[PDB]
Amino acid sequence: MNTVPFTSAPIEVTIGIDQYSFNVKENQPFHGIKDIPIGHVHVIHFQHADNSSMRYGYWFDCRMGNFYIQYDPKDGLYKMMEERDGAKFENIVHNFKERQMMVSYPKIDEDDTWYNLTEFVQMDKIRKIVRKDENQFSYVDSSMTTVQENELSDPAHSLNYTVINFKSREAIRPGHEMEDFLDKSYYLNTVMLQGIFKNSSNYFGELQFAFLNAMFFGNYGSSLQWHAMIELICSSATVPKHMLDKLDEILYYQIKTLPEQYSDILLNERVWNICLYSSFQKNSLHNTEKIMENKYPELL
Amino acid sequence: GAMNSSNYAELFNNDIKLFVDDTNVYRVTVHKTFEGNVATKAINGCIFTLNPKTGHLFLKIIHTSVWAGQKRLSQLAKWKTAEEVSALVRSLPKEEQPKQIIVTRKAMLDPLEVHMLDFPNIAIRPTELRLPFSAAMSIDKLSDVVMKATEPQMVLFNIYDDWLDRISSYTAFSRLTLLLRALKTNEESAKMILLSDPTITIKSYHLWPSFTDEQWITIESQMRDLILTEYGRKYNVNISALTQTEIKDIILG
Repeated sequence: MNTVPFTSAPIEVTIGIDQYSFNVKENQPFHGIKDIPIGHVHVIHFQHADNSSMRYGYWFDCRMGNFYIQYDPKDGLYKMMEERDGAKFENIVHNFKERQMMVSYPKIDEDDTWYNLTEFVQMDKIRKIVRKDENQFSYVDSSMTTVQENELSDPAHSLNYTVINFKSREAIRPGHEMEDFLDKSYYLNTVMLQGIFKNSSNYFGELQFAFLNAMFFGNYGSSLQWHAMIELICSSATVPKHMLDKLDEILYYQIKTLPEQYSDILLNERVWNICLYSSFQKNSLHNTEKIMENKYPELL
Repeated sequence: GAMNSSNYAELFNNDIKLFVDDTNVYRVTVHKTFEGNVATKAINGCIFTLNPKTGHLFLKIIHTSVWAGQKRLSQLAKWKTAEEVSALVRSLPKEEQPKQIIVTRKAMLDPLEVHMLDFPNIAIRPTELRLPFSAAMSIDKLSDVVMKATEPQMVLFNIYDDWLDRISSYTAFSRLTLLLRALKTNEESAKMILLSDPTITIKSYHLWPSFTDEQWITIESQMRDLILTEYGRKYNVNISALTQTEIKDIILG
């Protein structure tokens, strides 16, 4: 069970770890998060009490190094850093644990929610979407734009999601205009699955990563990407049975986890109505259609 | 963005543009079958592709053979229209290719955008204008070439005949839209107004009669009267009580 110690908490902040959150007071003896489950990516995230515009976090995997958080009073944020000295780190974590200065990652034994949201999400794929190769963890915030948003500015601070555009030459074969526009199977299966992602696992990993960035940071470009990847599947007449069954599971847990109070900003009426009620896959997403109809019937 | 009364004058500037009307592409007669079900029979159609500045009409005749063994014909018709417009553009020398294509129906936007991806600098636009181009098949010579076609055919016309020798393209378009609006509202009455002086004929190389400037003013007035009379007959409105402002509004409107 891994640990992300904190040097201190000099500013009042709401700290998120995965789907969990807790309030830390200015100069409270908070020194980090212990018992973090090995085997999954994690996200530690921040919203400052004095400025809710400061919404940002770090994707990391404790198998890839020893990470800690230290407040930077110059840049005014909680930064993640890697500690290279294994023995120094182990000694710091042991002292804070002994003085019980750490919150425990509060996982219920029955509860597969985080696995279910991150099943296909890999740290190596995150680092290709979020490019900062000198660090093993990836910084995301609420204002970061996508490569596609920047096409329609700073390329170093962008989310490199795979560009999906239904009215692009990539999406439409010359001579198959109507066919390829009305049935996106060629774009899904040849261009995106075989061509770019290589397999459905990498496609779902990006879809799941986009959703989580949308939910945890309110990142608008991420929300656009999540919807575009759902719509590309739902708008394809020919999709492997295993992909549709898995998509149904992915979306069910995403909709289950979404706070009701954010449904109006994080869910696109057009895409969901189309996917569930008009698309080729309108009858393929049983679990997702049931939770959406019972939780968000107004949207539909 | 959208073509409105925002600026109508953009139609007559020196940027090559075409209107595309797909109304007459997919045309059917609905009939009873022997078992008393209903069936359609397609008839020949046309794409109406018009340069409003020059009067150049690229009439692509849609032969019924196009539909054979196809499903969802009203959807396919939009895509076949877009295919044929994109083929026309590619057939024109670069200096004749339009800068903008205006579709008369918003349903043509995605099909034409998708067929023209190769032409990112050609703007595809809707219009707020209610244009009476559906009435094109009320022009006898255009109806004739469509209904006689035994195969796909493109025929080039000038829909303004020789009017641009005497009038601006703004005025020529205003005359064309008034004629077509009248033909659309009351075809028989419009044809009677156009053809009831045997002394004024249609040249072999023209679509409309050879009216003098004074005769065009009289014809234009009779067309306005027709549209006003039909608006009266339709809505149960005494058109006697209408002012020139009231009348102006109803015809434009």
